[PDB]
Amino acid sequence: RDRPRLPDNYTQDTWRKLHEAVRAVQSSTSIRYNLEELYQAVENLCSHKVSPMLYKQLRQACEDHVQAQILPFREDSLDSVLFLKKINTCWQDHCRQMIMIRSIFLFLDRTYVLQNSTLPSIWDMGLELFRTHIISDKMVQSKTIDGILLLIERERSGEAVDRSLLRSLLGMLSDLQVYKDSFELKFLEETNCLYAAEGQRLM
Amino acid sequence: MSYNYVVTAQKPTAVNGCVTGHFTSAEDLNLLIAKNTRLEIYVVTAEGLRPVKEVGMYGKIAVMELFRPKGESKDLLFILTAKYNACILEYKQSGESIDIITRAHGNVQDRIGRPSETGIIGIIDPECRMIGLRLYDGLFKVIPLDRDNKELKAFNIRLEELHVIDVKFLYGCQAPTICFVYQDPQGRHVKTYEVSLREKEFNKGPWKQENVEAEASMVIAVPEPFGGAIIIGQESITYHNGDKYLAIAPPIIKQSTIVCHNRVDPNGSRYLLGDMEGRLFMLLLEKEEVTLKDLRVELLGETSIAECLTYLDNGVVFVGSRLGDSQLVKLNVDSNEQGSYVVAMETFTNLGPIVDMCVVDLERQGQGQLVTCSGAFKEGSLRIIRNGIGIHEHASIDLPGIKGLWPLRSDPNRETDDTLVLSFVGQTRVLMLNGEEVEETELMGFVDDQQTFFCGNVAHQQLIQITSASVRLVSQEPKALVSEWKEPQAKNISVASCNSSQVVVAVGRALYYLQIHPQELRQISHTEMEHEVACLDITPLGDSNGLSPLCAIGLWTDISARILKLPSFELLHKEMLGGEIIPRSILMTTFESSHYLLCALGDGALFYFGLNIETGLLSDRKKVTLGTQPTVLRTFRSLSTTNVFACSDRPTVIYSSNHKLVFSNVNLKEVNYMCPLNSDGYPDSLALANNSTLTIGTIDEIQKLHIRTVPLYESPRKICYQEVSQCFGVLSSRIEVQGTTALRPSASTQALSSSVSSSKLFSEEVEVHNLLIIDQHTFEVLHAHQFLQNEYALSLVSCKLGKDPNTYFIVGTAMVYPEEAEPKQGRIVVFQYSDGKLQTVAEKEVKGAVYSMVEFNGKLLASINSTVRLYEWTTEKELRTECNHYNNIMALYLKTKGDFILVGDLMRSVLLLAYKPMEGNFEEIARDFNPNWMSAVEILDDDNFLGAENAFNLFVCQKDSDEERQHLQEVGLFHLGEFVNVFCHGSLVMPTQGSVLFGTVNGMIGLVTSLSESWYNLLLDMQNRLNKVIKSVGKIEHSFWRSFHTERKTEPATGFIDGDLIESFLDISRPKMQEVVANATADDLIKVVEELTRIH
Repeated sequence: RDRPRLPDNYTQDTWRKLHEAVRAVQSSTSIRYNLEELYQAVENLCSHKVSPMLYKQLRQACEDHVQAQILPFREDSLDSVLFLKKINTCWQDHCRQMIMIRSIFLFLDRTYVLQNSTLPSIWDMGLELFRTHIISDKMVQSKTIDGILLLIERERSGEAVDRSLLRSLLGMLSDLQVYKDSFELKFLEETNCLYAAEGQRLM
Repeated sequence: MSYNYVVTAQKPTAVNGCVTGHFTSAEDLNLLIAKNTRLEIYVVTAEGLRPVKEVGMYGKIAVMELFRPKGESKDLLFILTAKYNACILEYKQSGESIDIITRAHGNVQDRIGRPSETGIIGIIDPECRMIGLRLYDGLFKVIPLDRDNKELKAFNIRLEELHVIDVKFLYGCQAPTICFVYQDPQGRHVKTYEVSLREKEFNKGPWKQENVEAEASMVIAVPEPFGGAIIIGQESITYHNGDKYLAIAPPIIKQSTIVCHNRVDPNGSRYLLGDMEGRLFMLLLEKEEVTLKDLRVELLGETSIAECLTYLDNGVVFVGSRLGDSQLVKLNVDSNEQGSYVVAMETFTNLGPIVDMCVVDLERQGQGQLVTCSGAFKEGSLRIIRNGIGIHEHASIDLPGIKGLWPLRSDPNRETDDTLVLSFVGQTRVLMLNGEEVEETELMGFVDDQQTFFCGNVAHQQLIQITSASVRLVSQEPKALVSEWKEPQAKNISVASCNSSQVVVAVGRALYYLQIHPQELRQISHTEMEHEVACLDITPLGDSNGLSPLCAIGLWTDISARILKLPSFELLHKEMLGGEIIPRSILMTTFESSHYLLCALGDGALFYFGLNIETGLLSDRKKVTLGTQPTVLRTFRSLSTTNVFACSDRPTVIYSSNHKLVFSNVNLKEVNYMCPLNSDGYPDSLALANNSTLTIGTIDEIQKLHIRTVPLYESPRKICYQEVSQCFGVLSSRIEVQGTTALRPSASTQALSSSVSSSKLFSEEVEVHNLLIIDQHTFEVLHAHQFLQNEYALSLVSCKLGKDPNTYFIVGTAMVYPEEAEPKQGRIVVFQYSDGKLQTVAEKEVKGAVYSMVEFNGKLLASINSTVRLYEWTTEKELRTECNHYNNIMALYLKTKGDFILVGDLMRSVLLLAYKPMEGNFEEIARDFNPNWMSAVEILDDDNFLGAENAFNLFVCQKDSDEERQHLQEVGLFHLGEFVNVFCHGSLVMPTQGSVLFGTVNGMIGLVTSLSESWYNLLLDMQNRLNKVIKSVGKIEHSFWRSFHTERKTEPATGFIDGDLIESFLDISRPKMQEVVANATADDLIKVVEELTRIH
């Protein structure tokens, strides 16, 4: 009764589909699956002992996409009007593609990542990649802090700049620990000196 | 008088003692396991352990040792109870019937005596000439066996040494010779005495007293070839046979103390040694031709923290743990490439020391669900307990990676589905399932080359199979396909759906409607949606014509379980859900009333709706979280109605009881897919697949508690549920050695985020304390806030204070320095968990340990060392004192009900305090002046106060009815035999009033509830009858066992009914019942006791 099947094609078409789906959702390259076929593919052609090297596969692919994001952000411009918009837009792009790969790799979560706490999440791996390669460890960090000190300080003298830009930037800061490790300090110290000048002036 | 009913919801799980031997037969190898009051007998099979008998002792089994008197065929069992009931038990199996006959029994409690520090020791002479019991300081009780007693008449020999650590009978001695380590001011020494049963006194031992290591705590009697003894201390292992003195100091045993041992061989060439860290050592005796040459210690590996360990055979070692799960490990000859030879075969659930617990209505049902801080240092964990359904695993076949299950009636005549279909990756494999037999035989018309999203029986006497490529409508009787439809672009179907009459299958972002006609497949409707299909359901329900009217859809990027009118594919409703996760299953069914829709997201959230047949508009949106894995929903029709099943990490049956939706648990590990099956050999059965095999079974009404385990790898101390935040706050404690280093990655060190206390207030191995915020769905550590250096978090409450709306985690701590015996410093820290972070909202330096905090009418009621003071939450968000109370030795436990505060003291035992708001100060209303050392306290009623003394007793105090009105009256007394750590109102279920759960050190979960006077009288009467009928194992009297017991008091039980004994009224045959029910009829009492069992 019931002679066994062959799993051979199942395993080897898989990796290529992984990295093209990565290649699809990153850069917003279009998909011929409507993503549900891909989700089912994740669900079927991932099993016991498949998932960890699969994680390696996907995280190196997305990792090199993240490090491809680097190069327009290692720069010498000093807009905080525009450079921080570029950062924010890259932030949004990153956000939508990491949420959407989770819309594909939620099987991975509800099998090994949500169902075993051994790894950074897709959230967490994505944030660490984005931070490490775009936000942290760069001139951008100092430049974005300086620029947002400009924006708020300009917005501390009258004018409104962009409530959305300040909100989104502060979101990036706090989630990447960049508003709770050491960059609260530039905010507070500029506040100290500026508001001291304000108070003893109009006093 | 109080009327209370105590019962065991979960029997004790902590293994306090285990022995091996030939108890059930001369050829059987038994593992006898003592869990506090339960004796569990197994047979050591070649694989695992086969339970044979589990008996309930009327006593805490303090000693448990197997011995074989001369001429006896098989081992007799000696048990000594904590109340000093001694008995010798023999196992007599008469065919099906199993008995434990008492070959002898007695009570060896001396009227007076200082119970020895190290605790009740019971040894048996290796030749079974006597049972030596060290119960009290300075005395050594001897129970002769050669004088064959039935009453166990025992005599004391005065032992000139008053602090005896451990004692053993030596081997190969013509006289019973004991060897014991005792502590005198000059150090620790090992001494031997010969026991004369004729002279009833000691004699000079074979080898004189010897001055041994300072921390010698273990004596190992070594069998005859070597003789002598092996004394284990902290830094050395030394061997004494009288002239030989081997001594080693293996550096590997210096890190932790060795607490249990077991002789692997019969000749004592190998011993296991378990330490308090969970390491397992092998102590080897190298013989020389026989004397003993040298000692070796080698580290085998790690296990659970062993209280007792026994070597069974073939490398199988039972590690019986009180602190963690007991284990059945294997000892490999070769190392595991990690240096360890220990390999866990099996794990036995142990709700370890339950130090705190809470009842949360998690999953938003009407069912309570315990979450307990179980276990200890390395074995700490959260256990989630709930009442769950179970079935039988009749038909199993191990096919990896099932992805499909459907019932097919291959015999066209019968309406039973005698054929089962399964899709795995890209093909379909069928099962004849003929009778109870299961083998794969092929039915024509279905393809072995394509995946199958669906197949099943359809109308016109036809079968249907929907594949990854195209649909196939087979005519059952005549032959294979005469109707096929396929996508015009030949795109693989990405999402499907089907019923007995019509078909609805999605092709990417567009959808196709087909309907069945006999030997034909007709397409009618089509639509082009915004985004890809996620899931469908078209099931006809209350159909009454032949075709469903409605459909539901989930879409990608616009996450919404929307509704469609079937003939037109048009939008009836579009309801968003949120999140980035595509819904993976959607279903509509009827639960007794109307069409509901059940849509779930990939993380176990699940929304139930009231669906109309005309508008089909979605309203009554409400959510329930079930599991973490993506889900799937398939119905089975029971006798009564449709009973929907959810398949994930936590399989859950879904159903409605009394028009109320219930979310029951199933007690199986995992289920990928399900399908009903009602074969000739299988009626109304289920067909449940996992990653490995296809499990098959039915549904059982009886409920077995389901225990989840969340390993914390560090000692949890407290736990409270913050509902508004969807989390548990857990006080954890981990041991660091060196500045400091964690000995292992604990749950605190592995949190998503973390923080450390930076406080301006206060300026070997240590305990670090953290506040763990744990997700109440995934039970992942969302956050871990470490507390100050040398700061012990003791108490923890979740509440909102004053008038502000934020719900706070409030931790009361103490500063612990070795230079002092009672902390002088501590603080109350207020945390708020929001946005995944734990901000410190307030602090308050108090001058003592904050042992307990209860939120008390908008105010914080803390108990600093001996003072109970009330704090108020000011508009500035800081704590400001309102009143104090000082008449306490140590306010250890606080409870609240209205304006009244019950204070459990370290040794003054209870105090009823009232906050008179009109004045703004406390008033001592009543007090219990008996010296009971509390372990926990609770408030049952306005005037009934449950208490637990550290002598394993329950008492209920009652405000009486002048200055004698300030005397609480102890109207309830009961010896539980368990150490209660926690009480809590709640029940694990959907005659009795109230319900108080309690968790104990042994792992018992019990239930106290109030009875009425009439039922209490009736149940007390039946209790006496059952005592007159039921016979206990060691012929112990139930009244004696439940009698309140303390070293300076002993009274009979009263106001408490042993619900265990009453519920035992069902497990006796009808003639015995009639013996019980001599003076209403029996069936009345069977109804009564059933209704009583309904509470847990």
